[PDB]
Amino acid sequence: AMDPEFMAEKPPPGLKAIIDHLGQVYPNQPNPLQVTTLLKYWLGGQDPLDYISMYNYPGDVDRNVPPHWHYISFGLSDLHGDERVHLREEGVTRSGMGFELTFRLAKTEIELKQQIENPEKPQRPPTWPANLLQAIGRYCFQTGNGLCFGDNIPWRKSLDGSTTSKLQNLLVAQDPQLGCIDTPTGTVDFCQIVGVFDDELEQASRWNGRGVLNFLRQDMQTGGDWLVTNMDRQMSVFELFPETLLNLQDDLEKQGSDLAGVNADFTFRELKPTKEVKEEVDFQALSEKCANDKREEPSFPQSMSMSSNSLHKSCPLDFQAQAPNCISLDGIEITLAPGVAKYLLLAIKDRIRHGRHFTFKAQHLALTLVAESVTGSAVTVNEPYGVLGYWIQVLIPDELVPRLMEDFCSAGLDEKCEPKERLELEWPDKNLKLIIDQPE
Repeated sequence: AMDPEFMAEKPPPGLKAIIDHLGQVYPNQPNPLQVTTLLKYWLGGQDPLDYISMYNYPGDVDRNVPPHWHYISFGLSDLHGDERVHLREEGVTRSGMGFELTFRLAKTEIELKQQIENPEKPQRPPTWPANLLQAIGRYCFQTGNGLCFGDNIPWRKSLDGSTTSKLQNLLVAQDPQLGCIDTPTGTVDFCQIVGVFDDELEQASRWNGRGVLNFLRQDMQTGGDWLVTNMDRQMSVFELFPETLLNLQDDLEKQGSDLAGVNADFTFRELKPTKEVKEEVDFQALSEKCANDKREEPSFPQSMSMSSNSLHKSCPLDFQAQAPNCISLDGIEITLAPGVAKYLLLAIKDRIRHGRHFTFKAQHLALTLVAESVTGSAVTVNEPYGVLGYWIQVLIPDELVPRLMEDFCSAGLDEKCEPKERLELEWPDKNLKLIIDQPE
């Protein structure tokens, strides 16, 4: 059940519109169980969701839909429009963060006996998902990370806080009943939250969310058509149907990856034969300058996830220096911690090959790999290596992709690999060296 210390139980333009659209979707249920916060967010509270509606879905096995409870949140979208939670720039079309969380929780067989069999007195939904929904609402607000259809939410805890449930992580889908609605405060996506296994999460991150969700839609055992979460699920979709692993390969080779980047311990240095390496291209110097001197903007790597195509109006940095030029490097030696070596293959085979970019972000500086057809970069074929303030950019030409993939295999860089040895890789014709090892 919900935490009683925080939650219990003309109207605002955002509230009225959502509740009216919900009226359309649920005509038999005009007064559903609704929960609210004791201390609202605009009054100092930690909890961003003002209300959580809880609907009773009886079931419909003809379509692939089990009996379940449907949860809808009010708070992430702009409900009031008077600048009490969400800012209005007057140029934005989204209402607040532009969406509201929905959750579909399968009824347990214990609850199912009551529905038809044991008694026909009113069946009140379980309230525990209120805790779950607030928690990810806090996540959204504190990171600035809005949710898109196919997004993942790394989450390393059973959604109910139990010791029995194997579902630890979250995927984001389109709600099959609620779509996107126009409100007087802007637009509202309906982002359905879906509980998943660890391997199901990794695959969505390395490939794409929609593809994993499509596997989960295929059978009742995995959520059915409307992606219903069952907290008793024993096996992942790849364990139950090993067929889907094969289909994943087919479409990974064709579609590539949606993963824009990783937090990664790395270092770079200029491979220069002629003059003096200045302070503006030195890792240690630049990192010291960067260190010296709720959330409106998304954070890494969601900030880089909008355009896999372009680097325009996007930056992998929290704070960026004023840098008038891209300072061109004659050569570059990249040192990469072995823990993230499993992302180079991903970078080249799944991003650069498809005309996309991939960013390795360290403590202060960021390294981005770039394909020839990526726009908005400070880097060119003739000058492929550059440092733009605290942002390093490295061009990888199409001709170099097959060479990089080939050499990665010989070194044994797999999706699962973690080199216990020091690895030196070089391409002298391109003035590019890669070292798999711990920095300094």
